[PDB]
Amino acid sequence: FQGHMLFISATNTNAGKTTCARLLAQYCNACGVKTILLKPIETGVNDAINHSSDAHLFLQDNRLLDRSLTLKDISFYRYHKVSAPLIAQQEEDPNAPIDTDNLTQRLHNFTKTYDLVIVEGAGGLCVPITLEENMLDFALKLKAKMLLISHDNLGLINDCLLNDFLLKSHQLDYKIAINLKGNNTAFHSISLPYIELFNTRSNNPIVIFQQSLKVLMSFALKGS
Amino acid sequence: FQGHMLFISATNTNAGKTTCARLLAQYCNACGVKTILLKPIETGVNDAINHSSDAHLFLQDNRLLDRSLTLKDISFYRYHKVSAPLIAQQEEDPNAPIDTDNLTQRLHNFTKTYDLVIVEGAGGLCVPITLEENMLDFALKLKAKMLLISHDNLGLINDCLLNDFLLKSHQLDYKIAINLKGNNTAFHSISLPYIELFNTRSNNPIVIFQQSLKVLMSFALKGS
Ligand SMILES: [Mg+2]
Ligand SMILES: [Mg+2]
Ligand SMILES: [Mg+2]
Ligand SMILES: [Mg+2]
Repeated sequence: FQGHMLFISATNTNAGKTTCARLLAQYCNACGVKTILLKPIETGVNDAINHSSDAHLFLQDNRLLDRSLTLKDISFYRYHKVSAPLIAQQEEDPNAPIDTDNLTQRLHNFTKTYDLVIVEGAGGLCVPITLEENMLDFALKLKAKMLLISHDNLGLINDCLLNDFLLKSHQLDYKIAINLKGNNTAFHSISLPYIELFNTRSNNPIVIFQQSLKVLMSFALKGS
Repeated sequence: FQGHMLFISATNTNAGKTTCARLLAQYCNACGVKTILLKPIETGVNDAINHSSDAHLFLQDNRLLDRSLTLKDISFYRYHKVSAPLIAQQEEDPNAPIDTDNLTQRLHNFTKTYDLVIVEGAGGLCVPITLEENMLDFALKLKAKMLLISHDNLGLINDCLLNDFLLKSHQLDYKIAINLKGNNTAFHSISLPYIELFNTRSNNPIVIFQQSLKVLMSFALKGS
């Protein structure tokens, strides 16, 4: 087949999508699985002044595989506003609704040249892109598998389960992975006991990202 | 009929359930709608040393209607652990799984003496109480209407919509209300534009709690 595609969403902005995506792509590349990082939509940016956005960090990693890549090759809709993409678009670019059909074509083109195409969303699954589509809808259009990154703070149980409920209600392969900090041992006392119980009782377990690079690469590449 | 019952859940712990519940009960009581505040399950407490838990604050308000109330009349399962109730129960009281049938009876008894019985949950909708039941399941057993309090920070759109999706998928009347801080005008710039759009497109709109005391009292009391 052409390259596999993995969408990365999260419980929350700042949960760890970009960090975990970069660590996963680094691992995949080190294993000989040629992997590109894309950020098709990004808010809260000012490219004239700042070169540390998600798409910039992705570009730096990606140029280890293709020196010719530029920011516009890997990120397509970029806004100054810190808001959902739909709202930034309506305010900053009212004449140009985000075209997810076009994005689906651009992203799928990278499956020609890469074994794995990692696509970071913005915000969370329900975050609106257009009047009709949210980030989950975009992932469904892409026919990507899904990796949902969770925070490791109090309340992760609820956040993970709300996303589990939404994901299991739609027709896509997914995994939920906790982005665990190593100074955080409260996790192991407070939340982990329930993650363990849940995993005995669920066919799709919640994993810890940092323990799961091999299984997540396997997940991303499996099947058609 | 006997008194109505309103369950109060949230996007997150610390979202505002207790503050908003107390403000709603105060408003209801001031309007002649006799209203009790209950906290059947509470974690993170130490009643030997601290008298500022949710059940304590509820008790103070409630004693304006019944001097005879004590903490044990309004809160039934209390744990030291900061965790989901299921986990606190397994650790601190392994022989006594939380009995939601018993809680349903105790809570419904207050519908004899009150026009409105407000029941604050713990944690979020998906937070586990027993191996089989979460907070939403408990609310469904209670046949309560639901008020879900949202935080007013970045990411509220996603959190509200994840809860909307879960709630609209089950057979209960609900409202989602944002607990807005008055020093927060970023809300109006960043999130409100989407709340407005959503509300044009949804039969069940997301409201701002502070604007909505009358409509929420109406909601709580309507119908059977
Ligand atoms: Mg971010
Ligand atoms: Mg990011
Ligand atoms: Mg609290
Ligand atoms: Mg509370």
